Amino acid sequence: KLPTNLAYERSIDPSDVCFFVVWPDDRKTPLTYNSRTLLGQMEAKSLAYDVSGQPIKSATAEALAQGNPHQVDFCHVPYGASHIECSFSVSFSSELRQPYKCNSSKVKQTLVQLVELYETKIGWTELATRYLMNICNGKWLWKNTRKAYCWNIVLTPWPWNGEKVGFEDIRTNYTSRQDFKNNKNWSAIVEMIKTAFSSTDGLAIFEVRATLHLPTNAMVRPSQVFTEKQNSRVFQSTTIDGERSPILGAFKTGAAIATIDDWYPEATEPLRVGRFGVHREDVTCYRHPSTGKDFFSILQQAEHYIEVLSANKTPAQETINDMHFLMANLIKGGMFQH
Amino acid sequence: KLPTNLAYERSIDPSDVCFFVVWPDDRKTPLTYNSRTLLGQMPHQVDFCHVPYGASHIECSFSVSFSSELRQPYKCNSSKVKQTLVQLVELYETKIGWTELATRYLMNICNGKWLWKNTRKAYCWNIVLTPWPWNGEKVGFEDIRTNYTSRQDFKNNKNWSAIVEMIKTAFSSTDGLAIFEVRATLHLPTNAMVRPSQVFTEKSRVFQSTTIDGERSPILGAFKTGAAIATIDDWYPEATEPLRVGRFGVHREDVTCYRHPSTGKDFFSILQQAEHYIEVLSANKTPAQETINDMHFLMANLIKGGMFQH
RNA sequence: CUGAUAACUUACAGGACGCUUUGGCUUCAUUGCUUUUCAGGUGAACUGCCGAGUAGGUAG
Repeated sequence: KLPTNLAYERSIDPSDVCFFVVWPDDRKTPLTYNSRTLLGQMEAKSLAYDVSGQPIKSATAEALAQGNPHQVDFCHVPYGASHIECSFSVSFSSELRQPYKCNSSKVKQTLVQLVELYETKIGWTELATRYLMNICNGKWLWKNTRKAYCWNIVLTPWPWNGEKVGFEDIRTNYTSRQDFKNNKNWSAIVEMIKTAFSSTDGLAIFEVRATLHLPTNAMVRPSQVFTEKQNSRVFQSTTIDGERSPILGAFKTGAAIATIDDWYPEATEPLRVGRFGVHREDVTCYRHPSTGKDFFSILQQAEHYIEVLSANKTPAQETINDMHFLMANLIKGGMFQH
Repeated sequence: KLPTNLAYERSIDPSDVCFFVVWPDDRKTPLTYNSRTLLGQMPHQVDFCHVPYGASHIECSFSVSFSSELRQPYKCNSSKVKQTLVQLVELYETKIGWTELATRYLMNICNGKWLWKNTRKAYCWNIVLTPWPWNGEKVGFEDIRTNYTSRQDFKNNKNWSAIVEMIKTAFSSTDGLAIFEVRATLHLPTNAMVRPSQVFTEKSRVFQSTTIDGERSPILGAFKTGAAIATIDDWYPEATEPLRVGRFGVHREDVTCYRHPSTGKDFFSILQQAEHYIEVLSANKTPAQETINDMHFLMANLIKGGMFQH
């Protein structure tokens, strides 16, 4: 197992989220940020605490009232704007059927068999309804939904032949899973992701457009550059009409529409689907190779999971919930080679 | 204690204080300032922002947002101090509720403390704040020089028992929110000096400005209007005045810092006495000398908090 | 107070004739940088007059 050259190409390909300001004239301009320098006070722990005593008289009372400057990128909604409009395009494809490189046709046919068995027995509706719920509730705006009056999402699917799928105010209406399952906006766009994951050479391109009603001079929070190492908080930016504008990133909004993993030892909230179920806030990673629930301890028993998908009936504790994680990692994956 | 990764996110999100000049015709124009650059014979830029002649009055507009981002820490690192702080917050909420901090945070929003020096040589200034979510009219205030002065003047019938709740139910309830749209009308005299916020100039009086309708207007800061409504701290050894709720309690105009770790009242001697302050809030009775005064500061600093690392 | 004391190496010069380096080529899988911020004109360079004046001059 793990045959020294095993790679997968991803199945969900998002794009950058371009911010626009729409005025009461119903005309659009690119949202522009600026780099302002501000005077903070010395509030860091280890400017007046070595470990963990008290320092010499270099941290005196007169020397802790010396305001330290930062130069940070500030972006806000301009005065007299109607609302903010955020646009990106996501594409669901069928690149999880066959591995990209396999090296040995004993584990290749195993993985193609395993995906076909998962397709037939417990279908794509679970992962489709989870992946599409993170697009249609404005999860890819990350923090711009906190302290916003109301935000609406209009998405244009393809191939489509009808009206634009529109989810109105997504705080009162579309809270839980059952709110999403109404007539013209669920039955027909969950199918076309099932027929884009299960059908060979399948494709489903959605163009998503969200309208944010923020308060007066409200702070807009885009994605920041890494700064391979004064200037902390430098925003990622691209040029629209000869004006630089903040972008929110391509890879950040892939890590938004793929926060679905709540199948991990206990359960609290969805994590980003990794191998070692890493949590960002609580810096400790769950699904560690000790507990034996990581992707590599699961995939080593892939040939076991076919024996359970023979006939009636597969139990929904560590067969369905672990295969969900297996398929959720094949959709993202590359590469398991070692 | 201090587990090498303990950051919080701010609860109170203020916005830029946009100036507008209103005329006798009842139309609003952006306020404009000139820049006198000196050109010595063979850059020194000095700005002046005065109210123009024949103007009826001035209008200052900003939007403040009370959120519920003080319950859970942003990055905790260890799950031993996590339940400590969360327990300490809910015990504080249970024993001595958010009414006091809510009042202290709303009093210096509803009396024009965020204008800083525009209240100086001002006849009258009226504040109209629109809260959200709300079901009625605009909560409007009268002349704030004679009417609203002490705590008891603010505690009138239809304008205090309804907007302290929605701040109390913001800090308590998970993903709780309260967005106040504040508009203040300054009745300044003929050619009165308006004092906005100035830029750093790392090395004389260049103003901080943004573009409205294609012309530059002064702004009165984004952080100069959050550092005004968070002038609460008067729980430091003796008592003089409301300070900025900092870690080491730094006074700005006077250069020294009261509440300094030699005294042992800063937000590191108090944060490391958490295990004590869960024991004290168990049963009757908590004294208002060195417990409630410390817990108030602890929570006042947890609202501003980030980032506590060492 | 020196292997001490003393010391002219110099004239002249033609490297030239000739030259094909060439054939072929897939770098490609996966990706959250984020948390928090006061730059500070003490009152102070005024009030008039002439001028059609966002021009230009003037007294105190």
